[PDB]
Amino acid sequence: RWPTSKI
Amino acid sequence: GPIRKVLLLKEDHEGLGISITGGKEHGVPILISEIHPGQPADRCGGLHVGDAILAVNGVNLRDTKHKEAVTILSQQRGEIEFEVVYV
Repeated sequence: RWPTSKI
Repeated sequence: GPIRKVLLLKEDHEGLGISITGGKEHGVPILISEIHPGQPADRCGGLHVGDAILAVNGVNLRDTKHKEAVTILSQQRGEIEFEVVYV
């Protein structure tokens, strides 16, 4: 439901 | 838990070594969902899955949208100070 970003 | 200040050191050829989720548009903080083994956040020692990132290098992230936080976090270089809290 929430986005995930690899940073 | 207590608010903590954590220092992270990273070269320019690497990322931070974390995955983040959440953001203001979802009604939750910027949250660390992964710490990638051997990358700078892991190596720093003080950042953990479940931590909310409250600020980075004095930039408040408490009311930031997900992609705003990505831009802000990815811009930081070198010696990077995090303010975090585990709830």
